[PDB]
Amino acid sequence: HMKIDILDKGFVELVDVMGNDLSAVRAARVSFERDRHLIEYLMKHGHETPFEHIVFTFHVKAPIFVARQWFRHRIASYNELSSYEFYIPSPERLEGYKTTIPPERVTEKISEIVDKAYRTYLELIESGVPREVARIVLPLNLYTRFFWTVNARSLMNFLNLRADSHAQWEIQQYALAIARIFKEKCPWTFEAFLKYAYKGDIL
Amino acid sequence: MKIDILDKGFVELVDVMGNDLSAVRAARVSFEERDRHLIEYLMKHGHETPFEHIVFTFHVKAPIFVARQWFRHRIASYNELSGRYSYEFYIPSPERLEGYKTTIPPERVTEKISEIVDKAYRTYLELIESGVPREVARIVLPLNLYTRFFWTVNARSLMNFLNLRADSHAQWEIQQYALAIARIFKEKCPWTFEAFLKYAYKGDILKEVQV
Amino acid sequence: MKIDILDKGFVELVDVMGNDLSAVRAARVSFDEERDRHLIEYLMKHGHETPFEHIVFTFHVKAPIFVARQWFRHRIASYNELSGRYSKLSYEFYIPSPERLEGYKTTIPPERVTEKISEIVDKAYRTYLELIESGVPREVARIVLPLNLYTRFFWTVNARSLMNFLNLRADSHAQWEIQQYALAIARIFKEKCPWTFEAFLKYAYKGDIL
Amino acid sequence: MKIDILDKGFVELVDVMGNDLSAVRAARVSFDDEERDRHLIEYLMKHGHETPFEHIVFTFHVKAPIFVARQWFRHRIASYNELSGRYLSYEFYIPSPERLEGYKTTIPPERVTEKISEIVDKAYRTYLELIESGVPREVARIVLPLNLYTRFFWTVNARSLMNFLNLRADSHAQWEIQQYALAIARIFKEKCPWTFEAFLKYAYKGDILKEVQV
Ligand SMILES: Cc1cc2nc3c(=O)[nH]c(=O)nc-3n(C[C@H](O)[C@H](O)[C@H](O)COP(=O)(O)OP(=O)(O)OC[C@H]3O[C@@H](n4cnc5c(N)ncnc54)[C@H](O)[C@@H]3O)c2cc1C
Ligand SMILES: Cc1cc2nc3c(=O)[nH]c(=O)nc-3n(C[C@H](O)[C@H](O)[C@H](O)COP(=O)(O)OP(=O)(O)OC[C@H]3O[C@@H](n4cnc5c(N)ncnc54)[C@H](O)[C@@H]3O)c2cc1C
Ligand SMILES: Cc1cc2nc3c(=O)[nH]c(=O)nc-3n(C[C@H](O)[C@H](O)[C@H](O)COP(=O)(O)OP(=O)(O)OC[C@H]3O[C@@H](n4cnc5c(N)ncnc54)[C@H](O)[C@@H]3O)c2cc1C
Ligand SMILES: Cc1cc2nc3c(=O)[nH]c(=O)nc-3n(C[C@H](O)[C@H](O)[C@H](O)COP(=O)(O)OP(=O)(O)OC[C@H]3O[C@@H](n4cnc5c(N)ncnc54)[C@H](O)[C@@H]3O)c2cc1C
Repeated sequence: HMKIDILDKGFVELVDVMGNDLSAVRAARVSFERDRHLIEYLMKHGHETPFEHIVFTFHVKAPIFVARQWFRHRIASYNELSSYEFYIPSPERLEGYKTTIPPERVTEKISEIVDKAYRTYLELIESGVPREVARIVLPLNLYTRFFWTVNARSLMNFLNLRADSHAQWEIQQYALAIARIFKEKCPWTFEAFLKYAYKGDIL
Repeated sequence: MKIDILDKGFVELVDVMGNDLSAVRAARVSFEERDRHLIEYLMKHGHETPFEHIVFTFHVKAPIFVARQWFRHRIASYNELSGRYSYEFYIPSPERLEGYKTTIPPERVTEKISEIVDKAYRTYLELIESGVPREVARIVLPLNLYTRFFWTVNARSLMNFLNLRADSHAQWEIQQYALAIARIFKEKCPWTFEAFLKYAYKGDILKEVQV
Repeated sequence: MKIDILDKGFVELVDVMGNDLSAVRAARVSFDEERDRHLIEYLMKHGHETPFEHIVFTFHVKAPIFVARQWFRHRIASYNELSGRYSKLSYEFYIPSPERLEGYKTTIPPERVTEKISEIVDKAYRTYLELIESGVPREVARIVLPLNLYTRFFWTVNARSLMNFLNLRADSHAQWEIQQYALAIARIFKEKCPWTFEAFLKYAYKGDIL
Repeated sequence: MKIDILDKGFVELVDVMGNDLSAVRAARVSFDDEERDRHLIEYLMKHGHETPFEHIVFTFHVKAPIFVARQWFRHRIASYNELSGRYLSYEFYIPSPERLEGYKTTIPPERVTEKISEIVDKAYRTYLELIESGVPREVARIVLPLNLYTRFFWTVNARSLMNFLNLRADSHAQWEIQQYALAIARIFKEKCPWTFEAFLKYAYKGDILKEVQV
């Protein structure tokens, strides 16, 4: 039932979990500590199929540009909603970058066009324009929500790619919440993953 | 839940994530008779994705010729006993040969299958007793040798499996496994199952064979 | 073989592996024209579609992001979208034509709806350049751009998955924009695999517009 | 392009879509410089950006013993079409003495060969008998040994193919499938030389392909 807030209005919420570290042990042996030893053994040599028997269901609220990257992970199940909020980058988001415009003003200019686009959308809607058409004016930082069911193996591949300094900061934050939850429900698998398979650097 | 299939096989439910409501939750993307109304609506309109949020893990013991057919379903996860490092055989019953006129009595056919299986197995043990590695010695064992595997699959894929295996076109032996699979599916997801039969099931036996 | 879609989009055939006979060869597992078409119709009629997985296409698509998001929901395929790390990035947007709004009674004339969409696109785009020039990283600045921004991708999919794509997108219930791309996809598919395409429409196509 | 494997098997190239440049065009998303293209292939492989290689596809026709096919069919990201056993041509894999020539046995390597050959013969005969008798082939075939040869068409993209080689072109895999993987590698090397060399240099996890040639 975990829920972690991300960005200004987003979140990653655990909906359900099937199995735990032992589910992988049971699959590896096809049965029902030497177990903690098996998990590391499987992880080191790359015998990842057993980890497919651990599944998670997440409910995610994220901006569309983050969701688009996320949806690139094909080995998972998705259900997106089909209620108007936008991700406004905080000023600290620009730290490290020397901008002509003070960080606060960048955050302002972003709020402004967002507000203008949204008002235009509302206007078109109020005039009878089909929502599917009017919505194309909305910006990429609009929040959407979706359910994500993914097994532990696919999830680790997701973390290898998004829990990395080379990934956009925003997606990293989401990947951090995903890892946090994965760690809570599968300590052994996660630790093992971190010790032998994790390719990123932020975890 | 363990259901015996054939002479020594079985389908045993290991774990399950969610139920009919999981698909309802997924469909609405949030947290009585209207939920069941939703399941039906999704099924009759081809909105299958919500059902991917229901997942099962089965433990199956079946003859290799049946497993081979089963493993053809790629949208699932499998873990089977290693033929290399990890001995019962399926002997059809005389009744299995009912309907086909044979030159010899059904029990004769049954006896003969039992005969070769016995010879193959005896030869196998002989090879092993001789120092022959199992990965090599096992190649003489027949296709009716029983094997075991864990199968994790979501409800949408499980329904595709039923469309194909719980049908008269599939070999009788796997139909039997498909019936047990359907039996378990129905008990864990009654609304989805009824909706499935009513609007999307393409097979024939599940609409004739109770549960 | 290229087809223009919307105002600045397109679907272009990049490569294709096999033809109708590739599904025949796979079905028979090996290696008379009417005997071959009969097998193809036979496979399609009984839902034996795996043989059609041995026909593959690679398309180059230029579409608005909102169309792309729906398209990318088809997981049994391969995609590579433009990033800017290997190729230059261009900025164009889908501006609906007044006709797109027919059948709908609007308080604002169609031409005025088109005008308003162009307006936001212009302002969103300029705010974007404003941010870039100010030293704001593109990854951050681009978040103000609208969903009608055109993007490009390569799409490799086999004929079976392709037919699933047409069943869902070449249909009146799918958004009009994606329908236009689906029609174009169907067309190239027909040109390269007429027997398979014919059979698809006769026994398996679930949609309506084709 | 056909290569014999084991005593009666083979791997045959049926078709192929694209080449090394298919990955380059996909990574650049452009459908319009050997030095630079080769550099990009290596860059992609070195940094794990593997999706571009999914736009290179192969179709093979394979003949292998069922015990080998069962291992092969475990690779799910691919397309398979196998001969229907439920609905001619029965051959079996008989290990040569050199196969066991490395393990201490209590009988001559040649005896194992004869032993295996015997049962295969006995099982095959019983099967033919049952068939003649009127027993459906889907039922009579269950007495056939796992070394029976089957055939299938295999369509797989370059990315998935490399995962297959990682796992099967390795000393940890059974010797028999190792032989097939070597043949697969040979064909792969011939059609996509750059991707293959890049594969071996930055991503290949097995042993044999860096030891054996082509
Ligand atoms: C009566 C009967 C006779 C049969 N005869 C033969 C035979 O002669 N030869 C033979 O080889 N097999 C035969 N089969 C096996 C048949 O090919 C299987 O149904 C198939 O291998 C597994 O089914 P699937 O594709 O529906 O399932 P899955 O592999 O689980 O896939 C589920 C869904 O995902 C899809 N999908 C998955 N991967 C891909 C992909 N790579 N490309 C496109 N779509 C994909 C499709 O939409 C599919 O319906 C037979 C089966 C039956 C029941
Ligand atoms: C009018 C309309 C409304 C829509 N509304 C919504 C909405 O509210 N929410 C939403 O999320 N989407 C919505 N969609 C998108 C729709 O769900 C897409 O068609 C779908 O996400 C992509 O199709 P697919 O699963 O058939 O294809 P693919 O992902 O390419 O899969 C092909 C086949 O393989 C299968 N398959 C693949 N992966 C799996 C898996 N992991 N488990 C089980 N089976 C699998 C199935 O048999 C499938 O048909 C809508 C589309 C339309 C036209
Ligand atoms: C810094 C960075 C830059 C990026 N740049 C680009 C870019 O320029 N263009 C772009 O398009 N994307 C880009 N991406 C997104 C990247 O391509 C995604 O990681 C990918 O689309 C989804 O990952 P996946 O294939 O590993 O995962 P999934 O799709 O979930 O697949 C999991 C595993 O299954 C596999 N697999 C699944 N389907 C197939 C298939 N059909 N064929 C073969 N193997 C398969 C592989 O073994 C894979 O690792 C970038 C990402 C990052 C972090
Ligand atoms: C030496 C050796 C020993 C073996 N021992 C055993 C054993 O004891 N027991 C046994 O059962 N098998 C065993 N196998 C078979 C092994 O499980 C296979 O490698 C596997 O079934 C097929 O590999 P794959 O997952 O890498 O490939 P594919 O199925 O082709 O998948 C390709 C890539 O896509 C992925 N992927 C595809 N589908 C999913 C999914 N549903 N969820 C998550 N990720 C997915 C991963 O990123 C994957 O690497 C062994 C193999 C070898 C070589």
